[PDB]
Amino acid sequence: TMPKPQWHPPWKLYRVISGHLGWVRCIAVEPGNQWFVTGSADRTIKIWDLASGKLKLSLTGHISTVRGVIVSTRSPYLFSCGEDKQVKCWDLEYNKVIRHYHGHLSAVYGLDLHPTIDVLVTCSRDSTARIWDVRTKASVHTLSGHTNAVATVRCQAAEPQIITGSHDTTIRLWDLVAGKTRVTLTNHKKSVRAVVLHPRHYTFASGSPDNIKQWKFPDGSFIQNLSGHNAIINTLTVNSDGVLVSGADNGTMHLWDWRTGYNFQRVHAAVQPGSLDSESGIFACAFDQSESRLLTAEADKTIKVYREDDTATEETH
Amino acid sequence: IKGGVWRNTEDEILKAAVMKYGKNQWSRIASLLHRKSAKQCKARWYEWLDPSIKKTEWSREEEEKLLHLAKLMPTQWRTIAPIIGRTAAQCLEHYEFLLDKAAQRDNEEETTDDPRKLKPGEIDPNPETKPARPDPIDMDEDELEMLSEARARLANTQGKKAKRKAREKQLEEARRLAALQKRRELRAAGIEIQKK
Amino acid sequence: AKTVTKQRVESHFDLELRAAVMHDILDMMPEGIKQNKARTILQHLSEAWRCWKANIPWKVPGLPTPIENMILRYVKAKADWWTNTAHYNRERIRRGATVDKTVCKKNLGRL
Amino acid sequence: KKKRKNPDLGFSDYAAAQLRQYHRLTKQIKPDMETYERLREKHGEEFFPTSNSLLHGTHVPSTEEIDRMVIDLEKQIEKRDKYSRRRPYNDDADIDYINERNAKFNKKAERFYGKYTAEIKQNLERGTAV
Amino acid sequence: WKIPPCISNWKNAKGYTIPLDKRLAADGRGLQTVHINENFAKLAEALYI
Amino acid sequence: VKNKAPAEVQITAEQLLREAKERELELLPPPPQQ
Ligand SMILES: [Mg+2]
Repeated sequence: TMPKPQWHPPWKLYRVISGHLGWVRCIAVEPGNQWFVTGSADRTIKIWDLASGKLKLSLTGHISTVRGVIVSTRSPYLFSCGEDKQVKCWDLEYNKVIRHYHGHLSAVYGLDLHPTIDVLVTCSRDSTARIWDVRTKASVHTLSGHTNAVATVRCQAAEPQIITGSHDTTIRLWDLVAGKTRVTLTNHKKSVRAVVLHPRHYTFASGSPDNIKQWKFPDGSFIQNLSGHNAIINTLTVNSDGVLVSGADNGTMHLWDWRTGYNFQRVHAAVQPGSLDSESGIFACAFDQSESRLLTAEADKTIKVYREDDTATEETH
Repeated sequence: IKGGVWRNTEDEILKAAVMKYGKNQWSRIASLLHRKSAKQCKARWYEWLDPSIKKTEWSREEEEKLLHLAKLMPTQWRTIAPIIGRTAAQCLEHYEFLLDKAAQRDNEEETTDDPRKLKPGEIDPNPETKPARPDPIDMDEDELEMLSEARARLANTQGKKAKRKAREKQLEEARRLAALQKRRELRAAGIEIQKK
Repeated sequence: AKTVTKQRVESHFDLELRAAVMHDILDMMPEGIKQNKARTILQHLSEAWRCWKANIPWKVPGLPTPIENMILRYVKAKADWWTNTAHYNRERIRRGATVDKTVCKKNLGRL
Repeated sequence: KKKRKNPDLGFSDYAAAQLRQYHRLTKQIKPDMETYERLREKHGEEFFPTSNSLLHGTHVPSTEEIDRMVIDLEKQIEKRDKYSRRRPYNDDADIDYINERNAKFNKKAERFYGKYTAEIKQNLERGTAV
Repeated sequence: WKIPPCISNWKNAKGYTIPLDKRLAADGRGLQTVHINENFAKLAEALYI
Repeated sequence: VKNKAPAEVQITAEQLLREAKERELELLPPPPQQ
């Protein structure tokens, strides 16, 4: 035992929200904890009340599965992307689409907003990531260099400003200004389907079905290797208390210590009554802005909501 | 002007056509057998040619379950038949045979009560439930032409575009050898005509 | 970059379904697999969809249970898309909304 | 007198067959001590190099070495080309194919589904019964 | 992890000829097992009485 | 004069398959020795 891990209280499901008619493929929380978006394969975007778990709005307009949804923090906007090939801005003042971002040759798998510049970045199946200006709806750069479908992308304000993993088992750390790759990290053996950024410690994590890896930001140094959750993992999310969540395609979800890399809880949730045993699966997970609720978008067309158990230490390895 | 009695030749072409086209394309099979429609081919398959149709002798527990189900579901042979594992026509025929072997023993001796109630001068309503006529020695133009079309359609796999491209490849090879001979003669005698 | 408008919709859906299945079987096979055999699993998925539409019970005698479970998952997803499209177009045909003639024939055939 | 048995198991990997093939080639080779001691006495201190000594861009092999390498590699190509031996083609079996690829696809079907579809073939050969 | 081939009841794209046991190898429609209830008996006997 | 009589051969499906294999309506001839 080289490290001693911080004790984290275990999590438990307390709310199963239902009402989508397709796999819930994305989730995102508003900056004020008043509501949260989901996007699903029933071609809609649903505003849910975060306190009561009640459907606040349903927004139609996609032609195919909704893959990524994000709410802007600087502007009152709602960006969404789909297998439609369509990337959209929803003006939440009007609940209508005002701008559509055109140029993806195939399906769009994820999107992220730059926190300070008003620049949208998108992943696509055509092996590219695109860089869009919000105001002028134009492609600034086309990040090319992956060879397979691009699965996940993130953004910083500090250095390398765009980090994306893809299905070619590589991860490229980029230059937003030039539009060229700075670091190609090839350590994974299977496809990287989730990258995630730590809020404080200036490191990041990346997940693939072999194992999950933690990495320094300036040039990508190896730091650690978090293993044991060996399924096809779809999302990773980080809590500022150092809780890491890994949700997989087989419904299994592990809870992890960020610092020491310790597995303190395994959660294998159950499917909805009508659903099937082969249909347990997690496509997205997100913490709220209070970082005390865990919202998981499941493959049984549900939203499951978790919170911490208030009972003291029955734990520590 | 379709149907009639099934011969062995039509049934073997039907077997080979199920081997080629499957059990979900009956109008492609019935194009291979004239004077037989797609419903007739489908019925003949499921009633005399499926190798799950038990053409063996009825056992004891089979006819016990037969009498139990026929007393249990009156005149419902399409429902009784998948339970006892026989064709509904065979199931009905053997049930009528078992009722004959009790009514004849209970009342009569051999005859006397109405000699014939069979079917003269008519076309049988279900000829797919009946075994196949053998093939006559002198097969006519219809049967031999049907066998020839059967072999010629069991051989083919290619469509229009593949067949025109194969002929186009042969024509390209022929015109290449012809231009080769012309150019070889022009270089052999020696005439330096250039081309475009 | 052509848009999926109205006559590309089913072809784009069935284009993306194949791609999602391809990514899942590239992630699902273990480390020492020959990395062939994708086309056969795609044919098993198409046959499983045909057997769902025909209401034929679909079982392959020898098949690995991750491939069989994944095919059942994606066949249930295409079933949901098919059925919700049928409900939507039936409500449109009932109210008298602007519908194509081909969507009337397709909707009758689904119902 | 010596005796050694080396059969093959299943395939399972592209590296295990490489390792078997390497052990075969590396047991077949014979070193020449004259050339070895000659190059050792010529090279001296650097004949036991590290990862990073100097000699990477220096060696020029004479004609006999490259001829031995080419002959060995031709033998290795021949041994690789003898990998898939053709099974003898009998025409007494009732053929169930109309093409050249149909026969091999029916062979693959008999490989995979041949263990499960063992009753129905008996039903066919006994006259579509049972 | 071996994947057997797909012998389809609909598509035969290269026009092959497949043996019947391989062709009708749909196990699920053979294990459907048409099984009856026991309350048919009470109904039929009560109607005859 | 045509005679109806039960035969002895009784042609089957595998005979049709064997006689259909030898039609060779798709095998293109090899190119000539040039
Ligand atoms: Mg045609």
